[PDB]
Amino acid sequence: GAQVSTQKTGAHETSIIHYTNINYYKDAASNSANRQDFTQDPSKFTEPVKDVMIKSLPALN
Amino acid sequence: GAQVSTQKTGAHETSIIHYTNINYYKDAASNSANRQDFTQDPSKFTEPVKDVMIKSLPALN
Amino acid sequence: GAQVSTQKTGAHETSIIHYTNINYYKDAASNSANRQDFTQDPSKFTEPVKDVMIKSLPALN
Amino acid sequence: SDRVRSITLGNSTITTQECANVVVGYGRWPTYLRDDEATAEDQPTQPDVATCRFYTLDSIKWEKGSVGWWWKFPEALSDMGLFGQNMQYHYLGRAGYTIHVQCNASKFHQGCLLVVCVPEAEMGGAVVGQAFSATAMANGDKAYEFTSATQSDQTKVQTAIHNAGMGVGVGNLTIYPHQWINLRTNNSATIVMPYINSVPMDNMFRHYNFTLMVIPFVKLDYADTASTYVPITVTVAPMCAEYNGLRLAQAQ
Amino acid sequence: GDVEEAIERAVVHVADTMRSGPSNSASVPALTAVETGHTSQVTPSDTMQTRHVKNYHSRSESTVENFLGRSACVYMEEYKTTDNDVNKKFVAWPINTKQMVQMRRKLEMFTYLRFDMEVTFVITSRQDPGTTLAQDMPVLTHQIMYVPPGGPIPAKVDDYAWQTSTNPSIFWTEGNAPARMSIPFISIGNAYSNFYDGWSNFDQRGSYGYNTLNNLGHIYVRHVSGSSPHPITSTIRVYFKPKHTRAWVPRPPRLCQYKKAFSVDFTPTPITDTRKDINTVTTV
Amino acid sequence: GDVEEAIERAVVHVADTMRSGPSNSASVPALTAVETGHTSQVTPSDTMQTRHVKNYHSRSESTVENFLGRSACVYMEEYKTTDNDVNKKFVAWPINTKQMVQMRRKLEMFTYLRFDMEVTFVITSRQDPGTTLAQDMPVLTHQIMYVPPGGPIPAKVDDYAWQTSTNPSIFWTEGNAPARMSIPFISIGNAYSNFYDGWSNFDQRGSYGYNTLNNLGHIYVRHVSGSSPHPITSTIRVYFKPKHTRAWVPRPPRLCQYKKAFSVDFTPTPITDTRKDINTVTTV
Amino acid sequence: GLPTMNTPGSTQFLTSDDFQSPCALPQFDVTPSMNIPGEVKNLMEIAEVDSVVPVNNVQDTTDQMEMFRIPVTINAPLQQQVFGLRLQPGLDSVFKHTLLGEILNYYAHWSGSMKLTFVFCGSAMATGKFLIAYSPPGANPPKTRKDAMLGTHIIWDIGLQSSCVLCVPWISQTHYRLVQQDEYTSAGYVTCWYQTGMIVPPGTPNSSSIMCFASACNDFSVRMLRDTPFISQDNKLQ
Amino acid sequence: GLPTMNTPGSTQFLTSDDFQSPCALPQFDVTPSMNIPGEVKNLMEIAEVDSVVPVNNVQDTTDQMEMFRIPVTINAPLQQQVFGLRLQPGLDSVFKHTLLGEILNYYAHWSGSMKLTFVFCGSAMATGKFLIAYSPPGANPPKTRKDAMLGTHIIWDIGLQSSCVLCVPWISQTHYRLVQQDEYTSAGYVTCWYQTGMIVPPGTPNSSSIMCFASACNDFSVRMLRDTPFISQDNKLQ
Amino acid sequence: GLPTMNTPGSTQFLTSDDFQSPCALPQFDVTPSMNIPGEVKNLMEIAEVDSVVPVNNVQDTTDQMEMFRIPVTINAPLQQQVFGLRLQPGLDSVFKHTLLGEILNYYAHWSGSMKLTFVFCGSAMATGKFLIAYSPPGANPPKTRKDAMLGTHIIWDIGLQSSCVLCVPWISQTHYRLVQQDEYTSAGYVTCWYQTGMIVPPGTPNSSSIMCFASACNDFSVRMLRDTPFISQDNKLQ
Ligand SMILES: Cc1cc(CCCCCCCOc2ccc(C3=NCCO3)cc2)on1
Ligand SMILES: Cc1cc(CCCCCCCOc2ccc(C3=NCCO3)cc2)on1
Ligand SMILES: Cc1cc(CCCCCCCOc2ccc(C3=NCCO3)cc2)on1
Ligand SMILES: Cc1cc(CCCCCCCOc2ccc(C3=NCCO3)cc2)on1
Ligand SMILES: *C(=O)CCCCCCCCCCCCC
Ligand SMILES: *C(=O)CCCCCCCCCCCCC
Ligand SMILES: *C(=O)CCCCCCCCCCCCC
Repeated sequence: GAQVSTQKTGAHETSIIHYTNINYYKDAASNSANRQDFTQDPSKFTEPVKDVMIKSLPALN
Repeated sequence: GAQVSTQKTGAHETSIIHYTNINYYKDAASNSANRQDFTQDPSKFTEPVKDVMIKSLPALN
Repeated sequence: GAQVSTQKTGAHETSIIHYTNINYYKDAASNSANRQDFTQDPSKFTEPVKDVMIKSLPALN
Repeated sequence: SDRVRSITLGNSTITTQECANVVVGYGRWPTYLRDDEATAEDQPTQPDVATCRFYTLDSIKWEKGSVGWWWKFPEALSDMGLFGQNMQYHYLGRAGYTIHVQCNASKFHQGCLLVVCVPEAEMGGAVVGQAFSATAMANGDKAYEFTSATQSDQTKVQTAIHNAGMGVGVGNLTIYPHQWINLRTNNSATIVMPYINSVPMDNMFRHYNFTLMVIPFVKLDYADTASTYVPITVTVAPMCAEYNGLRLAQAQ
Repeated sequence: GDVEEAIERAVVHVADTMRSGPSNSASVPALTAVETGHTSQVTPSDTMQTRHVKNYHSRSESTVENFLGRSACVYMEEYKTTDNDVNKKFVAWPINTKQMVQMRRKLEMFTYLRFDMEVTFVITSRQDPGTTLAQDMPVLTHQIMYVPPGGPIPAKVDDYAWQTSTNPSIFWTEGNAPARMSIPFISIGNAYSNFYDGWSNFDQRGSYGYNTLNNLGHIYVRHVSGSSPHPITSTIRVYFKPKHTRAWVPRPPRLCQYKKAFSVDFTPTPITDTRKDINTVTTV
Repeated sequence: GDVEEAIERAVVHVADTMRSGPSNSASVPALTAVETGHTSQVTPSDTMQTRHVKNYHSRSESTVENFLGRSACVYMEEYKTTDNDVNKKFVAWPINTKQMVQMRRKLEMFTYLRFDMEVTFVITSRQDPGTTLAQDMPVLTHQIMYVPPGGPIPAKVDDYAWQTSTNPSIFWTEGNAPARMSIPFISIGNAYSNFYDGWSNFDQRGSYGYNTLNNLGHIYVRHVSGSSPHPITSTIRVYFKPKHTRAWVPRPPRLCQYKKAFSVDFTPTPITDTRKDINTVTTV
Repeated sequence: GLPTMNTPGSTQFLTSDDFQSPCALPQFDVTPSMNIPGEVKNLMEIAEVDSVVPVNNVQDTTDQMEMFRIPVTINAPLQQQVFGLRLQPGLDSVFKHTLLGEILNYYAHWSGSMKLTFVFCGSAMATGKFLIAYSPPGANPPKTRKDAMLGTHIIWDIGLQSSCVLCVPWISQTHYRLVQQDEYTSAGYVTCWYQTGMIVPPGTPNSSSIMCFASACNDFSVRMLRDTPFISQDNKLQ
Repeated sequence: GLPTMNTPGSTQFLTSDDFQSPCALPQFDVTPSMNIPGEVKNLMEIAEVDSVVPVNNVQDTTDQMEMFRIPVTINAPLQQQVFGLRLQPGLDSVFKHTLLGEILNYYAHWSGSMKLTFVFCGSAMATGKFLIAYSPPGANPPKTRKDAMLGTHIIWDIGLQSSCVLCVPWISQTHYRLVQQDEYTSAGYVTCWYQTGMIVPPGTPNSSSIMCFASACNDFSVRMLRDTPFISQDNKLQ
Repeated sequence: GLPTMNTPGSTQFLTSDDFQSPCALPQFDVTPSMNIPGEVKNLMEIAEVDSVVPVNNVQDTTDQMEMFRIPVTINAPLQQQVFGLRLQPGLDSVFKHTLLGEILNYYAHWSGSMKLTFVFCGSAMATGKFLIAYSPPGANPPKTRKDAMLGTHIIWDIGLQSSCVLCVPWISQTHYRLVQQDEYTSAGYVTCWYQTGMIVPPGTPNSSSIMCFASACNDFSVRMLRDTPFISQDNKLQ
């Protein structure tokens, strides 16, 4: 059961850009890297404040 | 006729985790190991008593 | 056009035991051996007699 | 109670008023050889009641300083009636057994025996490298004894009890079918052994399928009672005995 | 047809811990009769208050297939490229699994075993030290031949038996991936026996022990046409990896060190090591 | 189209043993007339009481394809990298299967044979011993050329014939997997003959025997441009493995040792070995 | 040929690899399987079986069998300690050579609960109550019954039922502990004390033995296969 | 290129391998097949054919053909033994060079029943009854007809039907025996005795010969291909 | 075998390759995952967090903490400059060791806007207005407030809201600039001036400190992974 997914864009304008993969080993540790997960959240760090703060309104009182 | 089955879980949370196998030889002796059979029974050894014994009730008389 | 057939039984009880083959050459001489043909007839040698002879009945007269 | 037990094979019956349970092989009850597991083609004899019955071996004395005993099977039964006769006339044999070890004392005595059946109990010589003869391990129903001290006599097997003659830890013999006779609660032990081997049938003289070992883990002790020794008696019954390859009887 | 669904999407775990509260009853789980030959099925919830624990641990790495399924060195020997002694130039090994202690102890934890066997060979060569070492020897090729019981045995590196018209042989050249092949379950019995409490003769005489059932044949190895001006010594190491395994009637692990390759023989060894008293629990 | 179902899910076994009880009849299976040239089809159930036995044994390893299908050494010779004698530098072999005793005996168990042939070559090189051995020779490459009957034969390592514009050749470099290729059934007849009770001339004169039908050509092998300062000796070993085999009219196996490559010639050898008397059944 | 490119790992021999390979005996007809009793599928089945623990593995041991006998006597001082042992099933001498310890020694990690079964082997006429406890790790082991009773324990009463099971729960900060246990991976202590005393009527022996069995529970497992420190050699055998 | 990784076994030459390889004579037009009589498909077809057994392979043999003649005579002592042989079809000199023995010698394991056919070659006027028996292994071979008659046997009567077949059944503890037979793999003995005696009328020869043929039954098979000990060489031929 | 042909690159070990490889611990049962707080998925999440900029990293620094304090005083000459810094977030000493600069130093290219937050740390009684500006590159940096006010700027008034954010936009001829910035890849200057002056009532300190924080905006990204110049060694540690 081959998995087919999109490649990272190259020098040329984008369909021919997809690659195929098949796992050959019984352990997931053997698999290649997860180079393509781009989920991202900076708010645990940039805004850990209990009460949410909208930019337009003043910060204090 | 390729066989497709699940891999042993890795560092990351689980679908992309299945591997594929195809046998190339005429003798089953040539095949890879049965790393994934988890059938198990400890009672031939832990309780070989003719009359079954429920935990709650006393052992003798 | 891949051919899929059964393997010779191994140490373990039998479905996962089939192998697949594909021929890569233009001449049949290039093919692997016919390790699995078990047709067999010992009677050209064990009983080449014109008149058939049933075991129960006597051989002469 | 469940302590009460009655067993009947052939023309013999065994009864016990204070028992534990009945241990059965590896959960496997003795059974005749099936057609899809056989190689030897001749029609077998299955003497039934004549062979599958209880035979009582010579008794022994459990004394304060006893260390342990062993009996090898089927050798131990080679002289027992028609069971022994059938062993002699046949090249191949097969059987399971009901082993009943008897030992009664009193509410004032203390002691505890391990009763185990060790399949393929291959033993080491008293002096490494020196071969010993069959007589060093079995001879009819004669009980053989282990020793505390390590054995020096090269004509013998290494009898030091803590290694059970096999080079392993005696306290780990519990992975084999067993029962304990703790004088405080039991008075006997019953183990049903099925036929265990790597081949469907085997010669009964040449191969000792299993060895019965009775080992005092807690020494026999008592106070000012007039009774001194406590007898231990072994009674065993072959089960589903069948034989193949009849011919002249083996001299011994 | 094309793809097949042998997926094991439902794998076994270790038992969960059930929440358990106070109790006051006639039902008493913690008291038993060890005399029955029964091991108690008690769990913490039977004798104390437990919380619920969803246990995801799995016994995958402790299956017999997994425990036995790693290649282990079962033998090693040297053979020279050139020597005056005919026997120093080839190896003749009576196949067995009793000479290398680690593999032996593992197999011996079971009485009977049934499996296919993967065999891998590791062959390395070194130039023997000497006064004059300058030479330019081409790459070496080795032949490993299996001689089933009864077949003609080679008496020297250059004898006819090495023709292998029927015995299986492997020709391997240095610098390459180690040679390997599979052998099926070849016993004449239904399972291999690690122990045999018996004799070879009906008389109850002859050989005693497992050695009487060992007749798997030999492995013979030589250099192909490798005679060099100055001697080179090759060392062959043979690895066994059982696969498609089944095991019966488990035994206590070997406690005493091994003394002989073909016998159970041992020297009495104490149960375990000692401590000063029955209450000592510290280290210093 | 994609996948194909050539599955042999129904394979042949050896005959089962039927249960058989007592009998008292005029029908008598055990008495026959060997004179008819007939071998009796009797089984144990015909002469004794048998139990039923479900027999799973199979004759898979004894098919002719399997018996003949293992590579066997059929020839070996040496050729030097540098020598004063032109002929010591290349091999010229008239293809045949009669020089190596093991393969010969197997093929000769049948009168006629028809099969394709897998040929594998094992070539190894060694530096010749001498007073001065220091050199640094690059890897060697060999050429193996097949010359069908009548083609130009090379007279020296450097002659024009080695151009192989039409004859098939293999160029192989040391350190690599042994060279191999398949040849189809090439006889001018419908089957290869292991024996030929006849002559070459209509006169009943000329050559006698199988050698008169052997005209498969030659194999020629040389080093490509391998002249080294100090001589190196290469040894080539050629292996034959018949495949897709058919065999006709089986013969008794060769009893007497072989004396000649191209003739049946032998020295009378006794039927078998002897024992003291017709009742001796012990060993000592 | 199909264009290919070898990646790292090519040609190596990894001992724990799992590939296919050619069979040297093509078409060999295997001997039929037979249903032999006692098949094992997982080594944990063995570790789940009781084996006798050499609790009394003291220095002055004259007779080896004494190691399996825990001494218990009449007129013992009140609250006296019967024994004390440290929970390192794969490392401590009390457990390392039992069935459970031997299996553990082929692995590097372990997790799960254990069953310590105690069986009284005195006469039917003797009586007694014992407090058996388990103390999770801390800087100091219990030195007194008062200290011990604050941890997980069971009070054993002798009667028709000769055996009692102390089930030591898996209480750990990590999911697994090391077989080659260290301080970080410390498991604690198991101690036994007289709850009342062993009382006896006239005409019975003055002291008796208690035996200890050990096995794994159904939540027990091992990880990381490794060679055992318990077997070695200086030469090939023969 | 497609990423690949070579595994152990790569580049090796295993004699019993089974791979494809390029054809050196592309498009060669094979000579048409022809239906020649006597095709063989399995070596067991050969082993199933009778061959004459050299039963009388005794020490003092002057004439080679005598080995095939089992002597039988008038006025033989009652219950006299005619011959005795040990069942090792691939090892014993009586069988090793027969068709069956020769086939067995290219294998290491064997299993199945055998047919021993005996043919009386005296005149039509002679009479006699013989007891032919098979004794499964045991510590001692039969020394007397009384001993022999307890095993598997047939009582042969001479009449119009000149031949008699003793079918020795497969009675073994293992599924297969070794061709290079040993004690563990022992098969037993086959012996022949006078049941009555060879009686003769006036004017007929005083002694006669019996011949023995051997072949395999339909439950017979061999395993483990191996080279035969029966052929060798010190030099290339020529 | 299937015909194949190795292409260039075969057998090489490329550090940034991405292939599969055999697992040495087949069937190892991984410890269950646990939901630990603070998971990071992209290094940009870190660069988006403010860190204190050592703006006052002047030569005569006695006390290290002084580097974080920008001096501001009463009666400053009109239009006086408070500070000036050059925009090379990965190269200039003012930024190179901040969170943002450290992340940048593992890359060779960068692009995006930046937030420079200024926080007044004087007493609640002090007042003041400052002009903070950004000057895109050109041949000469601003030397006067008049010069500075022609570029991108904000006029900060001190009140309840203590902090003010100057957001320096991405104004560049190229999509990305180099971390190891050069003239071609020049980014400009950020300068601060007194708009009015810091006025104070009686009884308050005469000078105060201003702090500067820096972080990346949501249009910021880095490219070309590289090793950092900030860590090295002459020997293996230990
Ligand atoms: C390795 C090893 C372990 C042993 C015990 C042998 C167990 C083998 C099981 C069966 C293997 O196949 C056989 C081959 C020949 C013989 C044989 N028995 C008598 C002599 O040869 C029996 C079984 O000793 N060495
Ligand atoms: C006895 C016994 C059984 C065991 C396991 C041992 C059996 C191992 C299988 C035997 C493997 O022998 C070989 C067969 C052939 C070759 C070989 N074939 C190609 C060249 O080498 C090598 C080993 O444990 N005790
Ligand atoms: C090997 C071997 C075995 C023999 C007998 C030869 C059997 C070959 C069968 C047919 C092969 O193809 C032929 C090629 C040439 C000739 C030929 N006959 C007269 C001389 O050349 C005949 C058949 O001798 N050497
Ligand atoms: C005569 C006879 C027939 C046989 C079998 C012998 C026939 C074997 C087939 C002939 C094979 O000859 C070769 C053909 C070509 C090459 C070769 N082609 C590429 C380079 O080498 C080598 C062997 O038995 N008796
Ligand atoms: C997934 O396997 C479904 C489709 C099958 C594609 C054929 C696989 C191509 C050859 C690679 C086999 C991998 C064996 C390690
Ligand atoms: C199984 O074969 C059904 C689907 C076919 C998949 C194509 C196989 C990919 C190439 C490997 C062929 C194996 C030949 C040894
Ligand atoms: C048969 O070819 C039908 C299905 C096609 C399977 C894909 C083949 C896998 C790659 C091997 C190609 C062989 C080229 C020599």
